Amino acid sequence: TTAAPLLALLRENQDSVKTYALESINNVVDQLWSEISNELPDIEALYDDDTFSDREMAALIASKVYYNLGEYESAVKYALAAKDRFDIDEKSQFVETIVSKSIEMYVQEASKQYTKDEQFYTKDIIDPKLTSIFERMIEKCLKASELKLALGIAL
Amino acid sequence: YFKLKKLEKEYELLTLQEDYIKDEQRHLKRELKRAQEEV
Amino acid sequence: EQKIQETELKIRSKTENVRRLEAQRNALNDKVRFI
Amino acid sequence: KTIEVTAEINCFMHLLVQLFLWDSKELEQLVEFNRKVVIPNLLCYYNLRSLNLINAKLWFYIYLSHETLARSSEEINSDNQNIILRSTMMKFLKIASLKHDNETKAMLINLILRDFLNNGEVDSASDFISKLEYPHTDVSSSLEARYFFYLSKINAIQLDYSTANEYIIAAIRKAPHNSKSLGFLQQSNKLHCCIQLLMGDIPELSFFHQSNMQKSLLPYYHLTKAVKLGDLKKFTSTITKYKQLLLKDDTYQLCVRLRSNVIKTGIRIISLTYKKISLRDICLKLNLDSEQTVEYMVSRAIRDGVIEAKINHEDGFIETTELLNIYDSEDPQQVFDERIKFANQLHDEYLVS
Amino acid sequence: MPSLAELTKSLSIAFENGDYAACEKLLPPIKIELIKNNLLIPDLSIQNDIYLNDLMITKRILEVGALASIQTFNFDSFENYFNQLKPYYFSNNHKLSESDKKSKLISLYLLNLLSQNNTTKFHSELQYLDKHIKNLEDDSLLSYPIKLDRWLMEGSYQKAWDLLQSGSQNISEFDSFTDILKSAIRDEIAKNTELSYDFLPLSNIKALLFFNNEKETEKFALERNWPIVNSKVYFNNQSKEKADYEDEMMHEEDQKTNIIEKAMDYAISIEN
Repeated sequence: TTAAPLLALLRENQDSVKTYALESINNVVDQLWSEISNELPDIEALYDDDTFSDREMAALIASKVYYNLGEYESAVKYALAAKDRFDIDEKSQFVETIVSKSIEMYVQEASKQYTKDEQFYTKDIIDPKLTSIFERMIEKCLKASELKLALGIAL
Repeated sequence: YFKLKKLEKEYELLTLQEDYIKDEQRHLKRELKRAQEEV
Repeated sequence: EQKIQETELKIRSKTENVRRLEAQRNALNDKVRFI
Repeated sequence: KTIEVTAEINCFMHLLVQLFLWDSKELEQLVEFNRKVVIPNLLCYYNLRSLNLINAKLWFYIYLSHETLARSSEEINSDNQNIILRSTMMKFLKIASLKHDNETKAMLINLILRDFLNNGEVDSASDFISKLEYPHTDVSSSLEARYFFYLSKINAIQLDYSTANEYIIAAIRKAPHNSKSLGFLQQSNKLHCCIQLLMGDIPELSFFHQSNMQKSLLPYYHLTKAVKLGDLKKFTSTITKYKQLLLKDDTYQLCVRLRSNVIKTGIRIISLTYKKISLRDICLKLNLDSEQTVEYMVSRAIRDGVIEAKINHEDGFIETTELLNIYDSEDPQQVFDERIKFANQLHDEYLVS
Repeated sequence: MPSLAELTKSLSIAFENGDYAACEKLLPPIKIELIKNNLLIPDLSIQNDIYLNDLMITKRILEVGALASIQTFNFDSFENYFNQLKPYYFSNNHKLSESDKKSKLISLYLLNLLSQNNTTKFHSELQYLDKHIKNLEDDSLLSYPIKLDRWLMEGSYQKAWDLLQSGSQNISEFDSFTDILKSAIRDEIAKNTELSYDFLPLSNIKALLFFNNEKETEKFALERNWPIVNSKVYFNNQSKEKADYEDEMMHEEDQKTNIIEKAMDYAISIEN
C-alpha cells in the first residue's frame, strides 16, 4: 500500500538486501511513484558506485518516475546505459514509449550535426546507445513487411 | 504515412501566419490612427 | 510509430488559435474599410 | 472494433444506472462481475471519439457503499476489489498520453483523494497535486465544482487557507443542478465557512441563511459566538452536542485548530487600543482562561500575524498596537502592486472575449 | 549479543538485558534472511502465510529494532524502522490480539515529527489512523501529542512544557524525544520573543524558557545573534533580509523605480 518500508532500505548497507528490495520496489513503481519521486537523489547517487552491481535495477525504477512526471528525456538516458531493460520485442505502453522517444530525438540531434559534416552517421558523434535504437527500429519495421514505415524514419 | 506527413506541413505554414496576423493588427492601427486624424 | 500518431493529435490544438486570430481581424479590418 | 465495443457499452451504461443507487444486485458477486466487464480493452488504444463512454461519473458513489459494512464489514484490511481498482486506476493515468485527456484525468484522482480523507494519509496526496494540475477543457460544469472542492479540502489539513481560498470561490458559483445545490452545496458551504474559521473572520448569516437548511445553521451560529466572545466553555459544549454532525463531515478536527482560533479571534474583539495593558486587566478579560496564559498567549499571536505588541515584564504591562498608519511614501505603495495583481486575474478576459 | 539458535530469541532476550549498542549488532543477519523471502512487508497476493510461520514473529522482530534505536538517541534510524511498522497493525484487518498493542511507539512518531517544526505532517498522520474516536480519542497515549500540540497552537508553551516533566512516561521510551522536542519548543519561543519583546532582562529569559543556568542563557543568545547589555537583552534582528535569492519580488531594492514603470507598460501590450 505504501512505499515507505521499501524506501527505508535504500539508504542502508548490505546491497545484497537491495537485490531483493529493488525487485519488490520495481513492481509498485507504477502506483506509488509519486512518493518515490522524493527519493530520486538517493537513487541516482548509488548508480555511480562501482561496488554496487544492482545499478541495472535502479535504472528502470528511476526511469518510471520521470515517465509520469512529464519529462521523457531523463528516462531514456538511464535505461540505455544498463543495456538490459531496453527491449524492442516487449510491447507495452511504457516500453514502446522509450523506444519511440528516441525517434525525434535522433532527428533533432542529427539535424544540428548535419551542418558541420554529412558523414556523421559513420562516426561516434551520435550516441551509440541512441544509434542502436535507430538500427533496431528498422529491424522491427522490416519484420512488419512495411517499407513505408522503415524508409520514413530513415528519411 | 504520406497523408500524415502532408498534414504536418499544412500547420507549419500556419505557424508563420499566426505571427503575421499580429503584424497587420499593429500596422493597421497606425493607418487607422491616420484616418482618425484626417476626420 | 508513436510520434507519427502523437504529432497528428497535437497539431489539432493549433486550429483553435487560428480561428481566434481570423475572427479578431475580420471585426477590425472590415471597420477600417468602411471608414 | 470501436463501433462494436461502443454498441455493447451503450447497453452496459443503461445497466449501470440501475447499479447506481437503484438496484444493487448482490453485494458480493456484482463487484467481481463489474470488474471483468471493464478491464478487457474497453478503453483500448484511444482510437477515435473515446470519452464519457467509460464508467467515470457513475462509479463515485457506488464503490463506497460496498466497502462500508457490505463486503468488508471491518472483517479485512481493505477490499481486494478496491486494491485491484487502485491498480487499474493508476494504470489508466500511466498509459495516458496527455493529449485529449481532460475530464477523465481529474475524475480518477477524486478517488485517491477521497480515500485519504477517511482512512489514509494526506501527506502523500501533495505529490499527486503536481501531476493533477492540468488545463482541463472537457470537465463539465457539474464536475468543475467538485474538482475545486477536493483541492480546497486538502489545503485545510495542510494548514493553508490562502491557497484553498481561490478554489472554494469558484466551487459555490458552479453546479447549477438541483441535486448539486442541495446536498453538494450545503456540504461545500460548510467547508467555505471552515476557511473563515481558520481565518478568524466568521461573518454573520446573510446569504447562507436561506441558501441551506437549519441543519448547518445551528452549529455555525454557536461556533460564531464562541470564537468571537472567546469562551472555551461554550465552545466545548458545542462539540459534544454536535459531534454527530462533525464526524460525518470530517470536521471533528476543529477541537484543536478552531479552538486555538477562539483566543486569536477574541484578541481583535476586545479593545487593546491603549498602549500599556496591565497584567491584571488581561487576567480579568476573556473569563479566567486569559489569567493562566498571559505572556505566552500574546507572544505567539504576534508572530502569527494577528496583532503587533510588545511585552514589558519590569513594570508588568504589555505595549500593544492596533496597526493604524497614514499613507506617506512606502505605505500606500504596498497595495499599489497588489491592486495591479488583483487586475491580473481580469486581464485574461481579452483572450476569452 | 546472541542467546539461542533462533534469531528472534537472541534479539528479544538481549533487549531486556541491556546493552542497546551491542544488541543492534544482530540486526544485519536477521534482515538478510527476511528480505529473501519478502517477509518484511505483507504481500498483496495470498501465499497461505498470514498469522503462522515467521510472519507473526516478524512483526515482533522489527518492534524490538525500533525500540533498540530509541535508547541510542538516533532519529535517522527510527524513521526507517517506523516505515516498516506502518503496514503492521494495519493489515490483517484491525483484529489480532490487542490490535495496535503498544500505543507509546505510535505516539513516538508524532512527538518526534514536531522537532523539525513541521505542523503539516503532524495532523496528516492522525488521519492515517483508522479509528479517530475509538483508539485515538479514548486512549491518552495517542491523545498525548494532540493535547500537547493543542497548547502549542493556542500559544501556551508553559503548560506544554509541563507534560514533558510531570508525566511519568518520560523515563524510558519518551526520554529520547523529550529533550529533542524541548529544544525545538525553546527555538520556537525564541522566534516569538523577538517580535513580542522589545527589551527583556537576563533573569526573565532563564525563567520563561526554563533554563538552569544564567551563563548558559547568554550562550543561546550568541547563536541567535541577540545583543546583550547590562541586566537587559535587546533585539536588533527584527529586520529581515537575504532568505535565499529573490529578484524583482518581495520589496526589491534598486528595481523599485523601474518596476513601477514596468507595471504601467505591461497593460499597454496586452491591449495591443
